[PDB]
Amino acid sequence: SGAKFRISLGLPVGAVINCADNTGAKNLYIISVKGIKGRLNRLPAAGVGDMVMATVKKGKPELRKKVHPAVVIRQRKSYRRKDGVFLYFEDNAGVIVNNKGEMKGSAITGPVAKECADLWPRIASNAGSIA
Amino acid sequence: SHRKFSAPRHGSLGFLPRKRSSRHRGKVKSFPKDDPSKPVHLTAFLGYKAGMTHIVREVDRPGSKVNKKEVVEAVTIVETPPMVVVGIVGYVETPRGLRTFKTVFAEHISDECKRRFYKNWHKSKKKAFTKYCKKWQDEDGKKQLEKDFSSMKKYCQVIRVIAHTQMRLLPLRQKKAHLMEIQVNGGTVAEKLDWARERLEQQVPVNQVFGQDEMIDVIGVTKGKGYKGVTSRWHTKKLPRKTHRGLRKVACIGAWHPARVAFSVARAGQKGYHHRTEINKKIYKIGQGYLIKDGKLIKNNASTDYDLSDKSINPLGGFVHYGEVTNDFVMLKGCVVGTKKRVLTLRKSLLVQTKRRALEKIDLKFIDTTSKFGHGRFQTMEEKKAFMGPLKKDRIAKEEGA
RNA sequence: GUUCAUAGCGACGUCGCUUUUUGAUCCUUCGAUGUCGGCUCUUCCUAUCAUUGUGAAGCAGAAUUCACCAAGCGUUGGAUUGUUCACCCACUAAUAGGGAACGUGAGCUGGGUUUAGACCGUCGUGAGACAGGUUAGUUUUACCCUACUGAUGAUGUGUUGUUGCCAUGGUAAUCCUGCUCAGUACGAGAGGAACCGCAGGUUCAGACAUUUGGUGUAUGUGCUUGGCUGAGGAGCCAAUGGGGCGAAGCUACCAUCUGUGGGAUUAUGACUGAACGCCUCUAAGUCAGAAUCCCGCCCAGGCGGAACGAUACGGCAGCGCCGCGG
RNA sequence: UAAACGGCGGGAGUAACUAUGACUCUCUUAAGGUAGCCAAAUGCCUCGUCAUCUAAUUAGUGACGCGCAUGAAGGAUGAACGAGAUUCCCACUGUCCCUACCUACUAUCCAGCGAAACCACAGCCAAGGGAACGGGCUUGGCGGAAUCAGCGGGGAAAGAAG
RNA sequence: ACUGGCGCUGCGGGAUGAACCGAACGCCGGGUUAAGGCGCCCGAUGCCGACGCUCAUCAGACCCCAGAAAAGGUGUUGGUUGAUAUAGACAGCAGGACGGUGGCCAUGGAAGUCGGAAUCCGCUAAGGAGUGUGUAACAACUCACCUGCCGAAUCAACUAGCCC
RNA sequence: GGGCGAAGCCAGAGGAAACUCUGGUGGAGGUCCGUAGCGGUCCUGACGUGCAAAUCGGUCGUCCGACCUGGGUAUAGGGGC
Ligand SMILES: [Mg+2]
Ligand SMILES: [Mg+2]
Ligand SMILES: [Mg+2]
Ligand SMILES: [Mg+2]
Ligand SMILES: [Mg+2]
Ligand SMILES: [Mg+2]
Ligand SMILES: [Mg+2]
Ligand SMILES: [Mg+2]
Ligand SMILES: [Mg+2]
Ligand SMILES: [Mg+2]
Ligand SMILES: [Mg+2]
Ligand SMILES: [Mg+2]
Ligand SMILES: [Mg+2]
Ligand SMILES: [Mg+2]
Ligand SMILES: [Mg+2]
Ligand SMILES: [Mg+2]
Ligand SMILES: [Mg+2]
Ligand SMILES: [Mg+2]
Ligand SMILES: [Mg+2]
Ligand SMILES: [Mg+2]
Ligand SMILES: [Mg+2]
Ligand SMILES: [Mg+2]
Ligand SMILES: [Mg+2]
Ligand SMILES: [Mg+2]
Ligand SMILES: [Mg+2]
Ligand SMILES: [Mg+2]
Ligand SMILES: [Mg+2]
Ligand SMILES: [Mg+2]
Ligand SMILES: [Mg+2]
Ligand SMILES: [Mg+2]
Ligand SMILES: [Mg+2]
Ligand SMILES: [Mg+2]
Ligand SMILES: [Mg+2]
Ligand SMILES: [Mg+2]
Ligand SMILES: [Mg+2]
Ligand SMILES: [Mg+2]
Ligand SMILES: [Mg+2]
Ligand SMILES: [Mg+2]
Ligand SMILES: [Mg+2]
Ligand SMILES: [Mg+2]
Ligand SMILES: [Mg+2]
Ligand SMILES: [Mg+2]
Ligand SMILES: [Mg+2]
Ligand SMILES: [Mg+2]
Ligand SMILES: [Mg+2]
Ligand SMILES: [Mg+2]
Ligand SMILES: [Mg+2]
Ligand SMILES: [Mg+2]
Ligand SMILES: [Mg+2]
Ligand SMILES: [Mg+2]
Repeated sequence: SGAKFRISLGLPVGAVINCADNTGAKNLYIISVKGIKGRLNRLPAAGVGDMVMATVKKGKPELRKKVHPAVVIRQRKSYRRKDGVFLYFEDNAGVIVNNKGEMKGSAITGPVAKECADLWPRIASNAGSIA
Repeated sequence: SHRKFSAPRHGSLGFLPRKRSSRHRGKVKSFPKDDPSKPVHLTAFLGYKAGMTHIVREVDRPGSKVNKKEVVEAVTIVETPPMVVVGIVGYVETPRGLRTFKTVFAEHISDECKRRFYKNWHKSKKKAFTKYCKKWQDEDGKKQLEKDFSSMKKYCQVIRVIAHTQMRLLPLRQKKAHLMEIQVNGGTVAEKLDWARERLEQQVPVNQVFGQDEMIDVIGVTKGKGYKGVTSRWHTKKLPRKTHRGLRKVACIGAWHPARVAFSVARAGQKGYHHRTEINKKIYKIGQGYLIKDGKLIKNNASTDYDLSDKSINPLGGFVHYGEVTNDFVMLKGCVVGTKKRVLTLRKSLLVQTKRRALEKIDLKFIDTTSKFGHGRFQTMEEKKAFMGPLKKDRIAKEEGA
């Protein structure tokens, strides 16, 4: 199999990231990260490939006042990729998925991190490019 | 009342005398358990932290994401010139612990070794071991030496050899060699005494002690940081900005009772220069050192099976704050305690290595030799001169060079 | 509790424990023990939420419930509120309960209560009052002793050095996920495990700077504003003039590396075997047995030892051994 | 005589779906709270109920009103203004995650100079008993000169006849 | 309320302690005691002390006094009452445990056992028209009741000592 | 030192008039930003055996007016103001 290696997170709770799918949502406001046990005073943070709980602050009104599962696909924080490559993206972006992992939308604008694409095959299918 | 939210403790109480180490060398404190079935071998060595670099290799870890893939891994270079054996110590087991039974020193103790016995070598008369070495010649002294060896053979349980490093082969200012007792394991006491007695006055290279892609323990003293406060020493939480008398402090150092400050409360003081022992450090490479058969050979230090570049382990412009590495070296994986040119003790592992992280064959593809004195971007001098072409100083030199 | 008192509960009664509630009392303190909460930080308790090992079920599996050994380790991020409490959001293995002068103000803060200003409601003829609401309201001192943290030293071995031993003290690792087992056992079906193995992560710890990031007065090198040296060139002042890039060093789960073995046993399940010609884990005698315990590994090293080295002049100058020499 | 101080209540019946009571009886009063406004800096119950704002709001706003205990020289509005009280949004950021590095002046060491507060005696703990929280006492643990830089657990530390 | 004490009071003992127990006090020597003690701290049992009880993986250990109850134990030790037994106990190993009757009223099966009443008789070695398991119900087991092998004591209910 | 730009006035245009619109001029105000001055919001900053028995740093309020200020006068204790 093979599990995801540790990467720099750079997206704590309360970060607003772009919404890269065609669901009509324009941004995603991260309220928590899946799988975070915790630590006193430590904000739960997410990197690319992490499932998060997010609410959309602007977008279509039927998506706004709800909690959506989402997966981070791009991040502005540089992270090491086990071959000495420190890679970062131009913006923080994520797509809205369900608990099973498939997207609510059908297309992704921009690249998807290879770390996210390998870990979520339903996201990888809709990815225009994998970076 | 109980604290409102649970939080784990800051720092470990297993290193509590957070004080300057009483030694600079770093002592073993536990040699690998001896079993007579093994062949006679040495269990430790002394090296010097030259510097760090990184390598490229292919991983052979099945079931992993990085299986058959290239990785970049930081390594530490430890220069290890051969040790010189100058003595033998015998220990006897007592109900009060091991006690030193008899020590026998070789004739012709090296000049750098004898410097260890003097606080002021410059004013000394250099008289150490001068009367002792005379007993290796007369028959009366030689008989006494044989009784010392026979007594060690019939009474001692573990024996150790005194070995010292060779300062004259290092680019350091220090000329005082580092002495060390290295335990001899793997045989009967008679066999390890015969083995050690042949090695007297001899040189033991590092490849006779350690091997390729085996995991060893590194013992040494960490970098000193001076007097430090609780925020840097114990990594406690910084107090808010509004705090009156200071925020880099621990707010409560104990309850009203037990009416004392406990030993477990974080308090300011010395940080760094602590004796530490790190286990499970894999040997990626044992470098071969500089030779002269017809010309000087440096390829055997950084060329791999896939590089074939005539370059040594030394970075472009030399190791920063160390010098040039010309002797044998051990390429350890990861970081190692201490500053540059800090003496390190390498010890055989006390554990049995059976996991797949251990016993894994290491095959290097690339060794980085860019300049570490800045953002170096060239592996070798020749690559740099080929890229940039002739320069102005080369022209004015070639003008004088006709 | 479909039957069935006791899997799990327990009416009527009745025996206790605890001092994390509120009372009762008024023994100490009124020539003053700073009075709530939060923050920070350590330690302790167990009446155990999770995790290890187990016994029981109305335990098919999954899930759950009851109990035992057990406090090693963990028990979180937020909206509202001064709150303690409360409630909701979300994550989680779990989001257990408590003590330490209702721990902790020469540690902080000062939101609350609890001075003086002021407004409202009610009460009062009034001054004024209100465990009613609201707004603004000085948080002083350590250099002493001890404690603790580090730092020199001290006793003794003739002096001095090197290499060592280990009494004793500390102690550390933790938890989760995915793959496989396996759509397997089990189950009518729906569903649905586990041991070995592999790959990784969380929290913690100890480091380290090859790489990435941060710093940057190398006041290093360009750019630039105002002024000044007659101009150029070279510079300087503007409490670091400003700004770009920046070596070295320091430094970040914001980069990287590493984190371990036994022993006696607890609960429990058993062996042989009486007592009690049967039975029986127990009485004698045995076995297996764990996040506990002790030790190892690791940190320190005793008014505790060891082995070994060298041990004082080119001049009268000191010293050692031999003589039981006086 | 109330732009004087001030005050401005309860039980019964009653509208052709029901429900309330516009409307009438009496007790009582000097009149029995009109116009307005409100869980307001005024509402105990109360974190009132509904809507909105949020993922979540004892906060905010809008609305309701048998209002413990709103209300007319003060009531209700309404621009501009405010080092006044409050809530939200954009932007911004070391407030924070989560801390790091640098600079100046200190602290530090030295030459010179040189106080004060405070002081029964003093100064290592556990338990006991005791004016019911001991530095001294009892029983145990133990105890090694002289000191330096810090530190804020204790001295129920100091400051003031609470 | 009564007497005594502390306050006003030292001393011996209770480790420690205003009040408990002994005893009240000029400065001393010898003898002897009180209450309390006699492994060692710490004077005195260093007696060839007596008879028992008790094992605790939270034992127990002396007025006040400084920690425990109800309720339990097939731990062990005494004691009380009753019962069986060479017409052979007890425990083990092995059989019958029926007929009317799958008794009546409950019924949808309740047949001995989801329930209401009564307890018949014969075979005898015994059998309850049933102490329980259980079968949809049958059925199949077991018990109380007797018999065989076994050949000397055993069983039951209480009670109170130490221990748990 | 700047900003806003009241009345009064000039020119042009449109109007039957009433008058209106546009561009200038003008320079009002217990007007605004902001020095000196005067004051003293917040940091609940520094200090807190201080520089100081009330000070200091930054940030602030006002800054043509109910403005700031010297000197001379008057009011004196149950009195003044
Ligand atoms: Mg917090
Ligand atoms: Mg807790
Ligand atoms: Mg403050
Ligand atoms: Mg470098
Ligand atoms: Mg029942
Ligand atoms: Mg009193
Ligand atoms: Mg005080
Ligand atoms: Mg105090
Ligand atoms: Mg328990
Ligand atoms: Mg308190
Ligand atoms: Mg305090
Ligand atoms: Mg204070
Ligand atoms: Mg306040
Ligand atoms: Mg007030
Ligand atoms: Mg009134
Ligand atoms: Mg104020
Ligand atoms: Mg000082
Ligand atoms: Mg130990
Ligand atoms: Mg621990
Ligand atoms: Mg210029
Ligand atoms: Mg020029
Ligand atoms: Mg000048
Ligand atoms: Mg100037
Ligand atoms: Mg830069
Ligand atoms: Mg890290
Ligand atoms: Mg048997
Ligand atoms: Mg057992
Ligand atoms: Mg065993
Ligand atoms: Mg009138
Ligand atoms: Mg009204
Ligand atoms: Mg109201
Ligand atoms: Mg209000
Ligand atoms: Mg809010
Ligand atoms: Mg409202
Ligand atoms: Mg209305
Ligand atoms: Mg004490
Ligand atoms: Mg008084
Ligand atoms: Mg007074
Ligand atoms: Mg008196
Ligand atoms: Mg008297
Ligand atoms: Mg008396
Ligand atoms: Mg006495
Ligand atoms: Mg007593
Ligand atoms: Mg006498
Ligand atoms: Mg005694
Ligand atoms: Mg005696
Ligand atoms: Mg003005
Ligand atoms: Mg103004
Ligand atoms: Mg003020
Ligand atoms: Mg202040």
